[PDB]
Amino acid sequence: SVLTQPPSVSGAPGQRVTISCTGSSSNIGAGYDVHWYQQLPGTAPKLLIYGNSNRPSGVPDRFSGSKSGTSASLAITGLQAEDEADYYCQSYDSSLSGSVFGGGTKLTVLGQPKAAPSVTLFPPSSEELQANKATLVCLISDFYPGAVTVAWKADSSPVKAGVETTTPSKQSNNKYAASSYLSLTPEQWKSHRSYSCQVTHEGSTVEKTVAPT
Amino acid sequence: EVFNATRFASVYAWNRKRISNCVADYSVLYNSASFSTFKCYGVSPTKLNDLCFTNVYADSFVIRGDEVRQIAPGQTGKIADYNYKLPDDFTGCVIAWNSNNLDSKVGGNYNYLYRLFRKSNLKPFERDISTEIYQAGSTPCNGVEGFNCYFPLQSYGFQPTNGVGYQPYRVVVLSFELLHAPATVCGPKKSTNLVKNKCVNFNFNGLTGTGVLTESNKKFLPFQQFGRDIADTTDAVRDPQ
Amino acid sequence: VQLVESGAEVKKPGSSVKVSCKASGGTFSSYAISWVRQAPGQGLEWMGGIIPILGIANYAQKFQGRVTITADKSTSTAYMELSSLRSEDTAVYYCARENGYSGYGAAANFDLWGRGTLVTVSSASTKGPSVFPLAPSSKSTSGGTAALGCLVKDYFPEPVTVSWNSGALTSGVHTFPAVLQSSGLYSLSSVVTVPSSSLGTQTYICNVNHKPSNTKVDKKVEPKSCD
Amino acid sequence: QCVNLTTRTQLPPAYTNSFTRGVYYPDKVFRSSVLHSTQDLFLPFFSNVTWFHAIHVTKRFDNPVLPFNDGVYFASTEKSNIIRGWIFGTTLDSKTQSLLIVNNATNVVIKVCEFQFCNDPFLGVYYHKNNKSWMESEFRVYSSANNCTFEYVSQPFLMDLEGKQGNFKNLREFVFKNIDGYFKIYSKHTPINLVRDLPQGFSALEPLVDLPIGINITRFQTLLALHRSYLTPGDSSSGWTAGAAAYYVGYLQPRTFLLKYNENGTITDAVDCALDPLSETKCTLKSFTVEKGIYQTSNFRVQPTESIVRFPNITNLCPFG
Ligand SMILES: *[C@@H]1O[C@H](CO)[C@@H](O)[C@H](O)[C@H]1NC(C)=O
Ligand SMILES: *[C@@H]1O[C@H](CO)[C@@H](O)[C@H](O)[C@H]1NC(C)=O
Ligand SMILES: *[C@@H]1O[C@H](CO)[C@@H](O)[C@H](O)[C@H]1NC(C)=O
Repeated sequence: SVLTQPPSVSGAPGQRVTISCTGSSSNIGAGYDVHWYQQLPGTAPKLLIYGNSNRPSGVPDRFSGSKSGTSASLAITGLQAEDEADYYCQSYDSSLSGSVFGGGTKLTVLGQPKAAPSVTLFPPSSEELQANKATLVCLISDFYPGAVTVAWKADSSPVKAGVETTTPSKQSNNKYAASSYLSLTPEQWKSHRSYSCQVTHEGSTVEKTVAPT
Repeated sequence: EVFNATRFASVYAWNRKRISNCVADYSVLYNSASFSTFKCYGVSPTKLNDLCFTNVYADSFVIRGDEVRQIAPGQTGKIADYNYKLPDDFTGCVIAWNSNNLDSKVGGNYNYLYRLFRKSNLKPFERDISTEIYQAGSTPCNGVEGFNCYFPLQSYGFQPTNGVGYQPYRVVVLSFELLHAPATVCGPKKSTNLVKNKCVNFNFNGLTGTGVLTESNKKFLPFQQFGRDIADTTDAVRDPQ
Repeated sequence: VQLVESGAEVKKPGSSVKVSCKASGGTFSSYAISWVRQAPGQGLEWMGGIIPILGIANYAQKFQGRVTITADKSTSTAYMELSSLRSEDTAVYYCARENGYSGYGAAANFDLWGRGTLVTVSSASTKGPSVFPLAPSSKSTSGGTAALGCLVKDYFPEPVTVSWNSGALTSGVHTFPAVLQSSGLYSLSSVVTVPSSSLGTQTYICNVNHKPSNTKVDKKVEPKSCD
Repeated sequence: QCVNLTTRTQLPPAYTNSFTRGVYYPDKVFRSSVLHSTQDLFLPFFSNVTWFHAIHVTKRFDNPVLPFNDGVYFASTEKSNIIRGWIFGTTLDSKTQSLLIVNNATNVVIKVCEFQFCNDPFLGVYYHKNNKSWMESEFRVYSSANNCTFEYVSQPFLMDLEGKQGNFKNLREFVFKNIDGYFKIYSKHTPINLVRDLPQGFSALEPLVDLPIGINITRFQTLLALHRSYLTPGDSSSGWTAGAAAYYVGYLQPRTFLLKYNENGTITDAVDCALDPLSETKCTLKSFTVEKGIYQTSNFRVQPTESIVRFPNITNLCPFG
């Protein structure tokens, strides 16, 4: 709302990375103290530094907070393996009559090399046809990273209805896997000749088709 | 919105507003005929628009009717020493008025708070939001409503059916800052009556000339303000009105 | 200390939600307790803060009079009531603690937080789930490894787990996450990899546990005969 | 963020001649039917000016860091709005108060702050497949910024993002001056039908807004924008396109100029006093027409190039060795 933040920032593991929070002259520039928090995706956020002058118990001394007039700054030294979270700037605003947070910056490395994907197409079974629905599944597994564009075709036109893509999760052998469904009806399932799932991964296009008859 | 809002704040955490890169007129705050008390120390109430400063710090909170005399430099009590201290060099300007029909309701409106107990004195222009239990005795109590431990923050008794000296009074203070900086928020001569065809004296931001103001027939380009002639005399000034 | 909150909870679009905030030990009846929310897509908002000693409410101007937070001194717990839910209430709330101090700033900080309460609301409420068997064909199996499993369709709500032979199968299992649908529903998948020599001797049975619906469907998997 | 380029074959800049260019309003007052002279930073006529190309058909892309002097003259025969904005600074390492006056497709942003200027900041226009319109997506001008004070938003201006290879139809002139810390911008659009060798026409330049920044500027650099169509692979290493543009960079010299004012009050002619003896006669006499006769313009003083000081003939060495 009244507090804006950059969407993303780049840094190197070993240099100094600085961030800024800019607002108005009534919440941060009026004289109120700022509070920085860390939002880790998978646990509750904790307190890092309050007032930009004291150090709580349990936090390292690598975080440095300062207030340069109407803007606050946070500087860190060294990127460890725990900085894959979001940083927010929180200040007490008088116009909103309460505390308001910022936008949030993402600072996580990609670390996602390329690999070769492998798809499998499974037609619906016989018990699923009497349920007045047709779920055409499209499983992709053993690929890296998890950024696959899923498209469907029926040998005469691309399918732009009922298309869904799931987010891939990490496997036990450092791979990704996902599945794509197609909500259809059994009335038109036997009328068409075939169905297919087309995906791409860095130009690699693998095609697999089935036949209902 | 600082004056007219849906609700206000308390005295242990009050609203702090800064006026920067703005221009205002203090003439509409004097002829309102709606304020109860009006005190303005350090500068006369009618000659403060000509002299202007660097910054304007305005704080807004609520207070009872019997404590409006405590907002002044040079006295002791319960509110003016534990919530907001007034220094000796206080050139502020306090404005108070009654709006008992908005910040109170039937059954007991206790939404605003105040601090009653404190360990020692505090520096002026400092906010205190400490919710720690003030220990009176010599033994620690570890946050319990037992003996020798009392909570400093207590509730109000605002009721709209009260008298005059105990109603919620909306009090605001307008303080000025004097540092090594040019004038920002300022009061400039407003706008008098436009007169023409008489032997008048004007000051249009670049000169003080005495003469008449006749209606010309030539239109100037929309980027100039003055105008010279063949004999090198500024005899054409565009009116900024 | 530590603050314990409830787990996941789902409700109806226009009904009331009832969550709680538990405190382990003390230091709860002396400091203010607020509620901070967080939604994926936008920043973090702040509804209001409640003092437990005097029992005085303090909300914000951005939130209207639709949420009420109460406190209790006998068991040191706090409750949250919110009715007339909307489509943007899919977020998580946190039970935070405030510790004031002195200084020129004097801003409210959140030193102690809670666990988290996932409160999501949408259409397509809880109904009976339908699971379907999947069998490999003669064309889908070219070597000595076959792929088969069970698909769960029209299930609600999260979370639902899938076990293979009551947990007797560990190597080769893979659980796929859910996905939002156009109707507001989810669908997952679970496939395994077994040698082709065990398809005629040992059977594979999927068992689904849906603790919010109390439905346990035990179905059979058989290979197709025509291909 | 910014990326680096790849070494390729470029084209050297040429030197052309100006023809009655670099005339603006020297004050903010009105003048009519008067021949008055002033001492301001103007451009001498028939002077040697630099010429830089921006056409693709090859791969001409030169944006050097030129030193900013007291008053510059930036004239561009813009057709499809390729040049977006300009930057200013001294060292460009987030140490001084750099300037950023850019003209985007939404609004003009004049932000004097401490942005991290890279080696070559440039705008990027990507062509969408489903949408048949040129949209800007690669916003690579700076990395980040920590804290600054000045921030101003100008009036909105609509720009065309589609670049062609045809002839130019408009001409835009920009004058940036810095006196007593105040920044001046003189801009006026003038339609013309020419590619090179600017005509001998006359056109004044009116200012829009004065910026009291109160800092010193010694270097300046212009920004160029490229297009990403389906003919190029889309990488900023060796394959790109820039359309067709031509901008002139001139340095204003402190020379007095005689201006002409009609009944309307606009500038009609300009007469120098340090370029031609014929023009020196007209401004010294304060008349645009000269009859027969002899006049005196200035004096001729020969400056000494040597300075000798010889007090003794030979220093007689007393016995000390
Ligand atoms: C001053 O305000 C009047 C009316 O609001 C307007 O007509 C006039 O153009 C303004 N003068 C300026 C903007 O210089
Ligand atoms: C300049 O103004 C005069 C009258 O003020 C007018 O007659 C003349 O046409 C104008 N010249 C232009 C608009 O070029
Ligand atoms: C300086 O010395 C030269 C040679 O030693 C001599 O010829 C000359 O007369 C001297 N000048 C004097 C003594 O003023």
